Amino acid sequence: ECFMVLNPSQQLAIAVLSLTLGTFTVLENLLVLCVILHSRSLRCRPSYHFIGSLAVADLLGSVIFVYSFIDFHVFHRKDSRNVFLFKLGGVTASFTASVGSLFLIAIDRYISIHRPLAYKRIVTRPKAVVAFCLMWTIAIVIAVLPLLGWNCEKLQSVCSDIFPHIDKTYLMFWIGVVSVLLLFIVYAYMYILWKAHSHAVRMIQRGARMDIELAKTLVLILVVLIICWGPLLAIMVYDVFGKMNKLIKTVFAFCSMLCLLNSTVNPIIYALRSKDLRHAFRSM
Amino acid sequence: SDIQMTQSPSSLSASVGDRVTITCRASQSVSSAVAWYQQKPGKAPKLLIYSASSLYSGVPSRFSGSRSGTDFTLTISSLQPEDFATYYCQQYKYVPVTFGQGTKVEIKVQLVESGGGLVQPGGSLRLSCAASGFNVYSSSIHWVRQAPGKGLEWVASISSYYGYTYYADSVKGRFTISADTSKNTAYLQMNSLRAEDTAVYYCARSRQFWYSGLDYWGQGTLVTVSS
Amino acid sequence: TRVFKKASPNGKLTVYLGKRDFVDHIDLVDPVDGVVLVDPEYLKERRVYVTLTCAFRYGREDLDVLGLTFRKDLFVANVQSFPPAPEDKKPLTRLQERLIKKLGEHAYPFTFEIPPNLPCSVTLQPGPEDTGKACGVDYEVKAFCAENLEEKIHKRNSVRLVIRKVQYAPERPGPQPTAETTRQFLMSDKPLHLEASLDKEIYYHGEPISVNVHVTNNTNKTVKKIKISVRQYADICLFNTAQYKCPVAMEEADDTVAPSSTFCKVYTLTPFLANNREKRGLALDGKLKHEDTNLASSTLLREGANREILGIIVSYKVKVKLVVSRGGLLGDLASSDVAVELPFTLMHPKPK
Amino acid sequence: SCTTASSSLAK
Ligand SMILES: CC(C)(CCCCCCN=C=S)c1cc(O)c2c(c1)OC(C)(C)[C@@H]1CC[C@@H](CO)C[C@@H]21
Repeated sequence: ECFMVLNPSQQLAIAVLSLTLGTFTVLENLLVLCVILHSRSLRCRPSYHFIGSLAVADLLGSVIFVYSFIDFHVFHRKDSRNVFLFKLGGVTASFTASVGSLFLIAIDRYISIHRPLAYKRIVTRPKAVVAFCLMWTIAIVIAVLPLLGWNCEKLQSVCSDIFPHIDKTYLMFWIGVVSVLLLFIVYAYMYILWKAHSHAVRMIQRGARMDIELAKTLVLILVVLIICWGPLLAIMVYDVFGKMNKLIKTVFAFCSMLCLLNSTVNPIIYALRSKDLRHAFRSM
Repeated sequence: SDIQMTQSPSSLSASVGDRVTITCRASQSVSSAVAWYQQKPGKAPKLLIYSASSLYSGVPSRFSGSRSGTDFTLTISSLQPEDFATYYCQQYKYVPVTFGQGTKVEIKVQLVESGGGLVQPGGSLRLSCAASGFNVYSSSIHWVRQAPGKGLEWVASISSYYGYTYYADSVKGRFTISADTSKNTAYLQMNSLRAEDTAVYYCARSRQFWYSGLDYWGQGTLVTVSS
Repeated sequence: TRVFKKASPNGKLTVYLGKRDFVDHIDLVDPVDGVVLVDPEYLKERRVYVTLTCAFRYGREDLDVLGLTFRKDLFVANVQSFPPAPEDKKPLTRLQERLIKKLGEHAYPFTFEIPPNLPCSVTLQPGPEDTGKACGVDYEVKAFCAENLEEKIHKRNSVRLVIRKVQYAPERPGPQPTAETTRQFLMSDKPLHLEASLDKEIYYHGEPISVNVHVTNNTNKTVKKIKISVRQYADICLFNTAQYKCPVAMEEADDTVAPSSTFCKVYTLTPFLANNREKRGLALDGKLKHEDTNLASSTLLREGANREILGIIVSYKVKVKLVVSRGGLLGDLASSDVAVELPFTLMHPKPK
Repeated sequence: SCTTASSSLAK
């Protein structure tokens, strides 16, 4: 009683997109990481430390995601309990850690734009290190406990058609932990844009120009935010509904590589807009 | 470096009611940051001319002063019995403050100070002057020597608003100065007094913002050392 | 009477100014008057340009320039000096005329009239780790050789002088600043009334601040602690407008007010920069060089349009804060506070 | 670079 995956050239075609995109993103993250490690001048201020944490988080799970694609999506050759359960745990941990690092960077820049003088006092190397470590420990535990804890097979529960041996309870836990942080991030950006435009009106009122410049990246980064997490979460939440369409399964497989599209686009939109990073890449 | 300032003549005799002038020279350019002081014998000195030109409020208009390059001169219109004294001149454009030897002319809102007496070699002493009517954060407090028969020499400076204290070269580490802002008092602790440093010590007040000389002058106390 | 001077390392371009300090009243600001002296035999066709530049530089901008913000520049005015091209405007100045007659020929003057709406000079307190080229709003008079295609040669030999605009006291004492409040906690029928005042309105730097505090507490609730402090908050407006709440003077009073009782006394807190050395981002008066200067003098505005002034505005306000004590889960765990704030202006007096 | 100096002026 399983579900088959098989196509001579069609699986090749559906792979092509994910393969190319993953190769591009792993190359881009490697280029960013080698530049980061090349110069110690990046060690000054903790923002790019957390950016590098995000970069390594994205890089670590890209390979796992592409390997899972080329393994599951040929015959599902891998069959041992661990080789699939803990591997999917690892890739899920990678994606969750990446989005959590986004949340950390977002809250850092939010409080810097909200408390510019108090940002330096609040954000110190020991405090930042502690918060960083405890974020990733949350990532590790939220990865490991479902594997060592609840399951429709480990305990009496209902099994998932989307993923093999994970109970819906953490299909809700993960969606909640990502959704709360996503909503907070979008709200922070919306507040930033609202403040920018609400002062743009005041320059003309008292007696614009900066609001458009800030929006030029804000609108696009929100577009990425929605256009990637929104679709996958929205498709996932149809699992609670008793629709159960295998055509919807195929569409979900289609959007599975949209996650790696996220892992590809996020570094670009987070690296290009950095003047420090751009001229560093021009030089080194 | 250190600015050496030489005053001429050493002494002068002038009749009553006539013109008189006293000159001085500065080794290095000081740029109008010089002050002229008057000193009746026994009594503490008082300020005459600040900013190299202006007359401190209350001084008679019969006094005047002018500058040229580094040669700075003071002019008195007439000599009255209130005039004969010793006149001094000091520069403050760079720390340390250095006074001149001075000239002895002959015809032919307060402060308290205490803590003086006899010292033994290697001993310590507490000079203390308390401020009345002028604040400790709005005024800097300075301590200055007067060895018997020779001109004043700057000793120490305390500025509470800025948190910095300055000491004279010959007395590095020898003593310590500190201000009690609660009681609005200034304490200066000689420790291990030498045999050379024998003088009567005077503490004076200056405006912490826009320094304009040592306006209110403390009476001071005499101290001596014997073995 | 002596006159400042700043010469180019080349030695051709020298600039003379009467005073380096300019005061701005409400009605009008003192003009920036100066002269420039050269030897035009050295340059057959290069011109002489003198400019007044106002800049709101850094102020933690560079921490966000790499993606978010940028460093802006305020009012900038230019004048040519080598040719008397207009030849019609020549109000001249007594100082200018005297100094020109002193120098003689080849001394060409210049006059700038600052627009009043511009702000006063102020420098943000530099953190010891930054140890850079300072920050804040600065004014500068800077002169170039001009009238050429390439600007590389004269850039090194151009001259620049720092000038900072300051405001002095208005010598006119106003109405006594008083803050009165009555607090009902919605738990008791007996309120607490807090009335605080200052001794006078405009204070001089270094003069102790005396606060008259009166508390009448009609309910059984007491006060555990009396919190007394002033913050130096500056509105960095036409910007993120992140008005920073940084205290400068601290006063702890553990005195307690009994139920249905009165407490009546005077506290003395003095603000000074020696204790706030470790602080960062604090506004302070105009800086000429790395040499230090006192706390930022409060900037006063005209009550007309009251438009959002470009640049930094600093205003001083001192709080009195009563904290009550609630014992939850046995002792402590109180989380209530009632505070009022008294505004005042702190600035130097006019020298005579 | 150089440095700021000053000079005279007859009154
Ligand atoms: C993380 C996420 C978004 C949802 C899981 C989180 C929900 C709670 C349960 N927790 C856990 S762990 C997710 C989405 C996926 O599309 C896939 C995922 C995981 O796993 C791999 C990479 C093993 C699949 C390989 C085969 C793909 C078919 O084309 C589907 C791939």
